[PDB]
Amino acid sequence: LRQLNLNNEWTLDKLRQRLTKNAQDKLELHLFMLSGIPDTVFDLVELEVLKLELIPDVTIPPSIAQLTGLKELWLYHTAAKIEAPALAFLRENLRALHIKFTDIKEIPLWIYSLKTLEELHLTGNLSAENNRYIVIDGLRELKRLKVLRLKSNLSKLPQVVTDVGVHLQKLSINNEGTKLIVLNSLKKMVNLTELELIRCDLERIPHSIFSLHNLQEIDLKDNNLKTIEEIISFQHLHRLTCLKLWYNHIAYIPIQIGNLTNLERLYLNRNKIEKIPTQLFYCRKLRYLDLSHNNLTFLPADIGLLQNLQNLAVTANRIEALPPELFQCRKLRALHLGNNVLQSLPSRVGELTNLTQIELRGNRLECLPVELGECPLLKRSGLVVEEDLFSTLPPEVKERLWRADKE
Amino acid sequence: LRQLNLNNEWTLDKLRQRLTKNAQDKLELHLFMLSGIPDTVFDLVELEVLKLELIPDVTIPPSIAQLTGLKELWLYHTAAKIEAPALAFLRENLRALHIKFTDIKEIPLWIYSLKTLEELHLTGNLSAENNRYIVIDGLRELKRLKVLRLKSNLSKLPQVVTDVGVHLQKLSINNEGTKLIVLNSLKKMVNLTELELIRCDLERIPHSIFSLHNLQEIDLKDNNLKTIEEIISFQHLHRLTCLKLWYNHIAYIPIQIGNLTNLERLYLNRNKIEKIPTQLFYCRKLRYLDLSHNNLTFLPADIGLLQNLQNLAVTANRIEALPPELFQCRKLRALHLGNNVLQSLPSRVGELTNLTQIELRGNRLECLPVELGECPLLKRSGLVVEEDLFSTLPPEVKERLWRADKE
Repeated sequence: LRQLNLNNEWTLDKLRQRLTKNAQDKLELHLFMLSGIPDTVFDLVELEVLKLELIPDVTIPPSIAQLTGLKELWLYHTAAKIEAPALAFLRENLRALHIKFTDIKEIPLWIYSLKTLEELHLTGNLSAENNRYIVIDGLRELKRLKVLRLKSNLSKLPQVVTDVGVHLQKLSINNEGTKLIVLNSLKKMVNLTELELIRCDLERIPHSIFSLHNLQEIDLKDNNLKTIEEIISFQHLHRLTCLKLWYNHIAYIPIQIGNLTNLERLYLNRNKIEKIPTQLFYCRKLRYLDLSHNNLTFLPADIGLLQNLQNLAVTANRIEALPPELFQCRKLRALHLGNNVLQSLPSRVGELTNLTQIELRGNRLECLPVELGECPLLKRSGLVVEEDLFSTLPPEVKERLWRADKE
Repeated sequence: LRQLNLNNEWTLDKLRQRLTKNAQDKLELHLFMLSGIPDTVFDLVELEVLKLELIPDVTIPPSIAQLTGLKELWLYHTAAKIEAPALAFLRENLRALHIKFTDIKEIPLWIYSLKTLEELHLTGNLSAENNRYIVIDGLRELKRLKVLRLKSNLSKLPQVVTDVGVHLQKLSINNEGTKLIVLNSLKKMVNLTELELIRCDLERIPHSIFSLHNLQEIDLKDNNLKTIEEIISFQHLHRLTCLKLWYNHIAYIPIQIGNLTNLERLYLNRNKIEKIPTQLFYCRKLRYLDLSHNNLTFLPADIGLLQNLQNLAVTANRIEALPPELFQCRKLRALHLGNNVLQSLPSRVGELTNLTQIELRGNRLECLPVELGECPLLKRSGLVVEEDLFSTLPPEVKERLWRADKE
């Protein structure tokens, strides 16, 4: 009766109100704390992302076949039991699938029978007792799976994952405070294009990566390296396009990474950098950099060799002026100089019209120039300049900046 | 009472607004999980695609004669019982019967009296115990079966299909990861115009494809292939005009790919290709060169030889620069060039008058050339480029471009 009441209670009109848009401009429905699943939810064909969160006693009716745009279904803490015609429909229609659970209790069985899906995101503790990678032994039949994010506090790499990966393309590893035992088993699996390692507390980058020549995006965030004698061994790999080593504790970055001109992204913010020598910056074509919250006394000169920048950061450190070497660069769009001690502002940095988003709030500048008055490109919603001296700025400068907040 | 209630819930005026249009611009009526098939549906006189999906145990009444435009009878999972005058109506009238199914009772036992059938796709697994293809042993009775699309997961090509093959022309065998062991059974089949071994896990192209002399449209999608060395034997086929090679694992191409001058729509996309030979441009009839999402480091210049080329799509490659003689082609209709690592577009793109959609979202374009506004047929909607990169155009030039957009 409650399920029948839910259908009449949730009208299509009320549901259309609940539809929002996600990052991909796709229509998402957030079903939050519903005792059942309304058939009116499957009535509305405009849905794309079906977020059903902590919904118990789920029996997904095949009226979902009438829903047209469904490529995402977000199963959070749900014991799902789908019907066979719905199985047939989602085998040809669904394209991504996120699953959150508490061990075997909320892991569903119909997920394996769907063999055409691309994205299979698994959330919840899979490191359960007495079930050491034996539940996921039924993943072998999946040959179309290319994106597989594994965030389940895994202890070891499953051998079944090694068997299945032959047709994989994207893989992400999140351990949230657990030392993974990789044991160099990645030599088998060659097709992999994107690999990520977040907060593994390793300090020792494995060797099986170098046998793979297809990795373009490598994310090693919060790995806390201190002496990277690995970027002399990363010279073996000639596919990595953007290294992501941010929120580490790098004491000094070893110079050899200067030889990879294909590097385009230097994420190194919130670090313990004391001095970083020059030859790091022999690569010219780096766009995004982040160096916030450091102890650097001067930004090294051969960053001046970098001519293809888009973002930097001098946040919360002991740098008082922008060197002429940084003025040899011509592509400073974004920066992060807020809550800092920058004193002198020359005309070279100020004439950079394409300044996209520079943090400057809390900076210890002396006075702000009248060069923030006229042009319709560099303005407040772009550049958040220090508001203590924005008051002493002329009202026409404030006109440009408030124009940013309007235009 | 059931039919009266059914008609009351879904009256002719109710389904009049429900009248929708399909891809073929024929009127369609998606009847889904409805208790019976209504007579108010039949009161229409121009429905061409009767979409009968999951309607359990219903007798089609004589009122179906009102559907004068009914060419395609889409029977999906529907237990359909029908009377003798309408069986005769089927043997003399119906030209297309598009069947999705799961059971040999869902497929009806009165379509083998049907004779005027000219189009049909079967969708649904057919591998069953003691009841294989005795269902469609009336294919021999079906003397006009030219279109036979099979998303039916057949483990082997039926021999009754071969005996039909005197008039069979299109065989889209989407086996969903099952190999079609042709075993030169298509050697007997000397009259085909098309063959599509889609997702059939070949890894080796059979000789039954080459042995013919009437094939025109060959589509080998997702076969995990490595080498295409066998096209020297393709010179026997004098009518091949298209090879859509979608989603394969090809490491490299040989040079003899240039031999097939008869090729028009040569697809080589979603591959691991690192080198395209100059010999490849020996072909002169190439019309649809879709090289989307590839590993091509640069567009070769000799591609200017293709004077019939209309839709050249090279999105998401690693293409650095565009050579000049690339722009010798003027018949280009859809240049999808996005997600590249291109630094700039040469001014010869302003020479393009047929420029309708050029995808520049990405690349490294400092400023758009003004000549992009010169293209008359190009409107602002067709100019797929980032707004920040787009905004460099002059004010009255933007006024003319917006005038073209609103016209």
